[PDB]
Amino acid sequence: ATIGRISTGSKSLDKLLGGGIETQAITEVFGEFGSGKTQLAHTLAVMVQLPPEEGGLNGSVMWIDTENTFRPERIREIAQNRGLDPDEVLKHIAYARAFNSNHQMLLVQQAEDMIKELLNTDRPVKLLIVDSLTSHFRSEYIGRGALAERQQKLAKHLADLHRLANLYDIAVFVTNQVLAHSATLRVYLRKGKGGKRIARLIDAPLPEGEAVFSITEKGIED
Amino acid sequence: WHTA
Repeated sequence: ATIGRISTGSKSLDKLLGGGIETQAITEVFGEFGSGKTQLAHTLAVMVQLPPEEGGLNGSVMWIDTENTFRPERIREIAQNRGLDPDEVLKHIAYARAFNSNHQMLLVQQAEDMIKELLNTDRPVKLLIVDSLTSHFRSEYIGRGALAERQQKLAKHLADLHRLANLYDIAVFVTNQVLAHSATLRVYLRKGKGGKRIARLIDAPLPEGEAVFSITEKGIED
Repeated sequence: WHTA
């Protein structure tokens, strides 16, 4: 299967990404508390629902929340301001709150059923969000000996996500609040002066440079 | 899992 690419809403960030975030891949956004990781996730949950000529994939969404940060009214606002129906957009997002890291791991395995269910409909699942990917593992696996044990369980969780991305042609997008890392692509996000947000690719020897965008009623835009 |  040819790769699909989901626009972020930022044409500069889309250029860094070669067109958008890719299916058959795990994209990690990481940065300090407050840098906009969850806003980028909200914006992507709408953009994927657009038709391809508008940067989407006519796709459904599955969202795993670990910090109670998902906001349906934010989804509806972004949808409305980009020309889509707010309730229809909300309807095509499946939502789960992970109670702990072990619940988080079972929810990903359980997601394969709905993915198969929607696969050959007109709105197959095209985006799987995990926000936050690491917060539960950080609180549960801590102290002497936890570095190896935590990285092992996290590697298996990420392996499960890679398999779903590749088997079913899905883009996986994960956040991490800031060690080896397993994601396909890592994006560093930070706040700038004057309400700007700045993104940069990490340890990706393609495009060099930084994208600068704002958080708006459309989600994000340059 | 539930609908948003």
